[PDB]
Amino acid sequence: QEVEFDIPPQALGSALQEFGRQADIQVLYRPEEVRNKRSSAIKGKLEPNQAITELLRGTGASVDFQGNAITISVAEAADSSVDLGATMITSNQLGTITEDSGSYTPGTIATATRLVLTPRETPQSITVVTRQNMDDFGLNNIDDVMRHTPGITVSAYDTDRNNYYARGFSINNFQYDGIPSTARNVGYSAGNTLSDMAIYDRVEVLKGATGLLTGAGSLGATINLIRKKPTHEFKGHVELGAGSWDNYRSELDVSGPLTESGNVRGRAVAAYQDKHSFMDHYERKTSVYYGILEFDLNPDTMLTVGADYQDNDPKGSGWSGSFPLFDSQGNRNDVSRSFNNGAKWSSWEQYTRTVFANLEHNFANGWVGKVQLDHKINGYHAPLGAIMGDWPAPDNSAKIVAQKYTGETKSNSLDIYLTGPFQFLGREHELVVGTSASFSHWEGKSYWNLRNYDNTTDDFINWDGDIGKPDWGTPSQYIDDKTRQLGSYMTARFNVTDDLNLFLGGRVVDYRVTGLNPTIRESGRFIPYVGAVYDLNDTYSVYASYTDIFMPQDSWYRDSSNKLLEPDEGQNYEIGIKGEYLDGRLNTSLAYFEIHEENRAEEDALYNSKPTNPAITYAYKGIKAKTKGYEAEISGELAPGWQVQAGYTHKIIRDDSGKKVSTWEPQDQLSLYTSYKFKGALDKLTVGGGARWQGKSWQMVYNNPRSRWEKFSQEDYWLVDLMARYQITDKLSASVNVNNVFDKTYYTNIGFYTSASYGDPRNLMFSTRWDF
Ligand SMILES: CCCCCCCCOCCOCCOCCOCCOCCO
Ligand SMILES: CCCCCCCCOCCOCCOCCOCCOCCO
Repeated sequence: QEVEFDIPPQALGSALQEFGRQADIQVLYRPEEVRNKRSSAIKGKLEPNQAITELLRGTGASVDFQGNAITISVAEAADSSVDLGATMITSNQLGTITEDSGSYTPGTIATATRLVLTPRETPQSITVVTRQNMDDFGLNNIDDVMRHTPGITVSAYDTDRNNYYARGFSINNFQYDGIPSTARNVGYSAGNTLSDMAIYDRVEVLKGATGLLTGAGSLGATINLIRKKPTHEFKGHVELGAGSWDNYRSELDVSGPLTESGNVRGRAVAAYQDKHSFMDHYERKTSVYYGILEFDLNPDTMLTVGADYQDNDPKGSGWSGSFPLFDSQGNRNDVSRSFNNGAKWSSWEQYTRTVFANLEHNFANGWVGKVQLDHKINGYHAPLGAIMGDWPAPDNSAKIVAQKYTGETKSNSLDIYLTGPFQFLGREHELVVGTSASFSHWEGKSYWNLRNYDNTTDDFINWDGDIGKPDWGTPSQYIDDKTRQLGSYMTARFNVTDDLNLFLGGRVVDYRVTGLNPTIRESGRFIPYVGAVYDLNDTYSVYASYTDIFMPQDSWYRDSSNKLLEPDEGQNYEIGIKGEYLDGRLNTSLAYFEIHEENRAEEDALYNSKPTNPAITYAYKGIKAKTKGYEAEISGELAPGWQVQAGYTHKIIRDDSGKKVSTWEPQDQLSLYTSYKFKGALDKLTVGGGARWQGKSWQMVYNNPRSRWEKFSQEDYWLVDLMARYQITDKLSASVNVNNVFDKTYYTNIGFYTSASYGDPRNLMFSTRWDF
């Protein structure tokens, strides 16, 4: 619809930039094509397609509308073959917003290198869950999203923490608007598993080995959450949802200009959810607030300030799994899916809040620079009590474990980087040079010396949670950790021929963790980055990349000699093909990949059998593991009304013993989520559904009473999802989501501290949504 423009004539670059800004649209263009040109003045209330063609009046340029992107070109009569990946400067550094695109596929993406590239142009496996996907399938938090992310497998530690694997690894890398958080363990990372989606445009997952922009981190993948932003036109909605197990949700989201001119814009979102659950006596209130304001200091310098807040507050949290595998005498337990071994009062409450500011400046080169300041808090308040151990015993009694952990981490970050194009051998390339600093400080109390507590319960079979709460006594531990990461990085993207793009870059890292443990230093470690992308057709590209990453070990991972293991390292080797269709409206990928880990922390069993250095009591051993696997995906428009996202991933990871490892992640998985928007008589109705399939998965757990190892198997199963929406009104729609249609019962955890969690049973969600 119509928009208030005011773009004075200037360097074509500047105007395209200024237009992008004023229209809330991504504007892509070629540096060399707009260099010795200027725009015609646009002024007043207009529609963007009118506005842009008017701005380009006399420049010899054509416009290509693509969703929330417009890509600007200046055709020649000459042309001798097309440079599909030509260096393109871009108006929004985070990428193309997906909100409103109507699509399940992303537009452009800055996750891999900090350069704005399309999935076809990025030589790494990159999956994105778009704003519409989140809406259509009711994905209200990061857990929901990960469960619909192809190639991810979500598993339960306990009712209030999940594990996300990719490619053989627990994912432990989270970003916001491209800034890494600190997640060395559950100290620094309270709430990461639980972020509400009310404040996000999309989530982007870069599978592989992501050292280049994460710095120090886990192998497997990075998860990158992109915040919602303000708009120059007014808009918002209010949403109310009601689902199984007294699950209630409400949401308000407002955005728009805040001054007659347009130079200060804001966006505000509040979301409140309160849900009981299929698990007995578990409940959880979650509260979220967010505000961002933009200010234009001048047409080419913008300042952004913002804050967000989320509180996750449960009753009946478990500590490990939902129930124990074996009873006292060694038999497997059969329990209702409702069973929950948390105490009534037991709670693993987790909170997060951020204050952040940035400054973005267009330089005249079409170079642009950016300074991000972040202050992040991750806090936890955790009085846990859960039935634990080989129980029941024969007379139906059991025993509780109770411990209390409270704490906060405070983090501060500075990220500064510069991005721009440049001529080299008569061709146009681009570069990102950046540097970053973070300091975080974890601070906690632990309680475990309980005073005069009777931790037996007289009834396993009807466990209700209804046990007393212990006197926590005085703190048993003070935690005081300081981590400090400093990084510098540079990537260059050369356009070597009309169809070869070479990527060369690296990050140099310095990592100090200081505290109550022996200091852990790592200094001037080089993380390399090499990538190539060869065009074959208008449609398909091949690509390879060698990417790297390391995480210095936790301080208790020491060895025979009580020396800290070297940093857990991994390279990912990838070759693949990517295809692109309907002018970027649909993408496909088929990738082959291999990760080589080294210094993987493993037990050291022969030492452990009988420790012989009084120094260390439980040594480890830094071994080598490999992932070998392949992956296929598709996202976007199959036909006009029809969207999909779907993937297939095969994996096996083995360590030096030769044995398989991560054997709880299935070797094979498939995802397919789709919706269809009818046309004509039924054009107000979208229908969708999805299906999630995986193969055999198992664990070795030790049955302690019978003194033997047992394999535990989850046989391959399907989960099926269904979805309907109706736009009753220009401004009001209603929606139904049914999940786990065939009420499959399966396990989300078998083996974690000898326990088991169940997957969600069939559940529905009804919601309405009201757009002002
Ligand atoms: C150090 C703290 C930083 C605070 C940052 C939080 C900012 C919160 O901003 C709240 C403002 O939100 C703006 C919502 O936009 C809607 C305004 O619409 C104008 C009303 O429309 C009437 C006529 O158009
Ligand atoms: C063990 C659980 C089994 C549950 C199975 C349920 C299967 C039936 O699902 C379909 C439900 O259809 C109900 C129709 O309701 C229509 C949605 O209306 C939304 C209300 O809009 C609000 C207006 O302000």
